[PDB]
Amino acid sequence: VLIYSQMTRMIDLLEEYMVYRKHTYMRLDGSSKISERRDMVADFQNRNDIFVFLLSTRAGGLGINLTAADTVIFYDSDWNPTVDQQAMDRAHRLGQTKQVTVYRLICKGTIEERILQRAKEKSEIQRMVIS
Amino acid sequence: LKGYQLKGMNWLANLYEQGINGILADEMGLGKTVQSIALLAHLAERENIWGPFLIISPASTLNNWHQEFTRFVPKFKVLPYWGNPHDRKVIRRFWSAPFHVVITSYQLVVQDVKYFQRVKWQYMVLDEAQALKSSSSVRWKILLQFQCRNRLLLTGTPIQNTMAELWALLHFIMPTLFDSHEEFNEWENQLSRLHMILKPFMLRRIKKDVENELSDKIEILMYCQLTSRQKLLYQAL
Amino acid sequence: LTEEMLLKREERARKRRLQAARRAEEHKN
Ligand SMILES: Nc1ncnc2c1ncn2[C@@H]1O[C@H](COP(=O)(O)OP(=O)(O)O)[C@@H](O)[C@H]1O
Repeated sequence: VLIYSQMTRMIDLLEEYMVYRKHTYMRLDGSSKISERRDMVADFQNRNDIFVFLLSTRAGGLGINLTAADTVIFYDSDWNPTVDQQAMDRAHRLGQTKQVTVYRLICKGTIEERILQRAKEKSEIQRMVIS
Repeated sequence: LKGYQLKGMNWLANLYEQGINGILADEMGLGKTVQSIALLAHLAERENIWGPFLIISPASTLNNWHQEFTRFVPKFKVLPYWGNPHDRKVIRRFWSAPFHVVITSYQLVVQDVKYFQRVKWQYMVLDEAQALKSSSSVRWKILLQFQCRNRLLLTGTPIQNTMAELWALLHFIMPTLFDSHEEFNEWENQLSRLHMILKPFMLRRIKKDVENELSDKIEILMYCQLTSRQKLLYQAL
Repeated sequence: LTEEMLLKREERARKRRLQAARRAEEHKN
């Protein structure tokens, strides 16, 4: 599984949780070095153990090609779509041989439904300019 | 390689000889590196052995680029420009041959302008290319100025925002053909004008035109009941 | 008496590509 979040502070909370429940996990905030990104990626591919990967949509994901993921979770959504669409497809790609499932986590009546409504309104505008 | 990639490669070769810049705007996962690494093998006329290609990209992609050349087309040697200032300098100085292709972070190309500009990068790849979607960016203001012949954009999803951001990508592809972002409103029927502008220099897919045997996503909107401590703080806000 | 730079030139020339290639293989992982 991949987990995406938009606050490095929330990736710290998610790390403290995945440490605590003894999951095995690995993280790539925008503070990680290029050599570290290449290490974490090549260790999430090729290996049977690491259960979960922690990412940001605007740094951790960019063209990073995690074909070893079976599933994707959004702990956050951006005010623009496309970043989420890329974030899914950084797992959902021709190098897989598998079923794909994607999850978004949202709180009713809060503020995240405005983000989803702007994301839907934008996604509808964004379809017609392509097809 | 595969048929849609090979069509994209003859399309690329046609635009390359015609002197036309363009977008390989195929869906994410259909394979824009594999659909463009073959340029060095297909454009075989030694131009690409006498002078360099270069790749402009976001830092995380410096993973696969320096790997993929070595397994898809190892005929062409590669020298990335990332890591410490002194270490990248010790790689770079001797470009003043092994330099068939060079791979780069946007946040390095936006700084080291002179030291890229002094070398004649013949043909350009620019990658995860939504990064150039604003003309207010110091990236866009700088990246217009490198004297390459052909510019190729690898948009993981093209375009898809407000009209100034359409203009910002388009006016990087063509420095001519377009007058202003204010007038470009006129360049239902305006969608057909955008399509007839884009058709000769952007490719398209939808994954089902390639992926006969790979799954569609199941996508779950999972709602959550926020807790007591959340309601207390949310109500206080 | 005049070719004497060559035995200095070669020692630097072999260093250039070696150190650039060494750094370009810190880029392995
Ligand atoms: N024949 C192939 N063999 C292996 N991988 C391939 C092949 N054709 C395409 N790919 C995949 O396509 C992607 C290369 O293009 P890339 O820029 O990384 O993806 P994208 O199209 O999403 O922007 C990689 O995931 C690569 O593994």
